[PDB]
Amino acid sequence: LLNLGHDPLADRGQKGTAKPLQPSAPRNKTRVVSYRVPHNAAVQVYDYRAKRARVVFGPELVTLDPEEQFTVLSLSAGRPKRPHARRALCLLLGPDFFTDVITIETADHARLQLQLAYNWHFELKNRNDPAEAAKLFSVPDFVGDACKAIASRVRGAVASVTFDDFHKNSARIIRMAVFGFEMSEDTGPDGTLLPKARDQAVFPQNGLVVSSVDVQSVEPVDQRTRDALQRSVQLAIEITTN
Amino acid sequence: LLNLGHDPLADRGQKGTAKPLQPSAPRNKTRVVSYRVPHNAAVQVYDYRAKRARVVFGPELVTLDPEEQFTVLSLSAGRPKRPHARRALCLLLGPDFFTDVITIETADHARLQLQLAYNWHFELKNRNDPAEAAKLFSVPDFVGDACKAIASRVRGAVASVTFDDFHKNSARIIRMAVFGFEMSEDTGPDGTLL
Repeated sequence: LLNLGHDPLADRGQKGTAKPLQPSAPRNKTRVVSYRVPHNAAVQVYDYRAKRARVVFGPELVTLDPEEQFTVLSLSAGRPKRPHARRALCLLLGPDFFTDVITIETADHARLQLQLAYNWHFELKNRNDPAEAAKLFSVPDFVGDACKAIASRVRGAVASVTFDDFHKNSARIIRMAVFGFEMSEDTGPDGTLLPKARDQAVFPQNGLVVSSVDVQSVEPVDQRTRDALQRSVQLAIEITTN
Repeated sequence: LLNLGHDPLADRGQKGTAKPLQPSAPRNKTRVVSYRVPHNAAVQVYDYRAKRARVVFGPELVTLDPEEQFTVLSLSAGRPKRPHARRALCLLLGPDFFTDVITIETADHARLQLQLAYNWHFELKNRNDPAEAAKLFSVPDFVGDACKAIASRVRGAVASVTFDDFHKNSARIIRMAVFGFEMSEDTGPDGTLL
C-alpha cells in the first residue's frame, strides 16, 4: 500500500477481531490513538513519510524505538529510498545506524553517511519538552558516553588525516609554524556571536566588533626561527655551568 | 490533479464518510479549516504552490512538518520541479534536507544545494509572531545547536579551501601578509550600516 499511493494500514485479529481504523491522510498527517483504563492500555502512534519518535510505555515495559529492518529500508522504495545516499538519508530521517564516515549522535538522534573530505557537516537539533519530562537523555553522564562517539570521530576525521598530509608536504618542502597558534570553534548568540575559523578571529558584540588574524612561518626563516629558539637554551646552559 | 491543472484535493471515508470540501483556488489562495469542540478536534491546513508551515497541535500530539517523500518531490512535476537544481529549489521552497554544498539552518528553515565557489549566498528570514507565541525556536540553546551547522559549514566552505589555494600559490611564488589584518563582516541599520 505504501508504494500503491495511499498508506491506510489495516490489521485484523485471529478471532475475527477488528483493529483497522482510518487516520487523516490526504498525503500526511500522522496516525495516533491512545486507549487506556479497564479495556486495553495500548497507544498506537504511527508517523508517515519519516519515522518520528514514537514514545510509548506500558505496564512493566517501555518502548521508544525507530526500528526498521534492512529489508524494510529496501521496501521504502515508494518512500524516500533508492541508491546508497538515499538509503542513508532515509535513515537519519527515520531510523538510524550506518557507520560510513563522520557521525554525530545527540538528543535521541543519529547522523550517518557523510564524507568529511567532501566538506560535509552534521547537525541534530534537540527533542521536545514533553520528551524531557518523560526521560529523554536520562542523565548527563548517559549523554556523555553517547556523545563520546563524536569526539573519537572528529579525531579520526580531521585531527589524524591532516597529520599525514603535513607529512606529504614536508616530504617535498613546506614551512610550518601555523600549526602552533589556534584552530578554535564558535560561541555566541545570533547577530552577536564569535564565529572563529582557523586564523580568523571575529566577534561582533552587541555593539562592538572584535577581529584578529595573524601571519607566521616561511621555509628559510621558519627553520632559522626554530634554530634561534633552541640556541637561546644553549647560552642558558652555558651561563648555568659558570 | 496537481498536474491536470487544478488542485482540488478530495478524500472520502471508509464508511461512506464525506470529507472533501472546496477551497478558494483560482490558482492559489490556500486551504484552511479548523474544527473543534465535541465533534472532531482537527484542523487541516493546506498550502498551495509551496509548502508553508502547517503548525497544528492536538490532544497528546503536536505536528509541524513540511514533509514530502522523494517520490512526491518527483510527482511535483506540474509544480516547481524537473532537473537537480529545481528539485533542491523546490525543497527550500517547501520541504528541506539535501546536503550538497553550503547550508544554512535558521528560523524553522533549511537551505540546500548551493556551491560557495559559484559565489552562492544563502538567507532565511525569521518566522511570524503567532509562531513564536506557539513555540517556534523553543529555547536559545536549541537554536544554537541547530545553527551550529552553519559554523561548521563556513569553516569547510571558505576557511579550509582557501588554505590549500594559498599553498598552490606559495608553491610557485606568492607574498603573504594580507592574511594578517582582518576579513570581518557587516553590522548596522539600513542607510547607516557597516
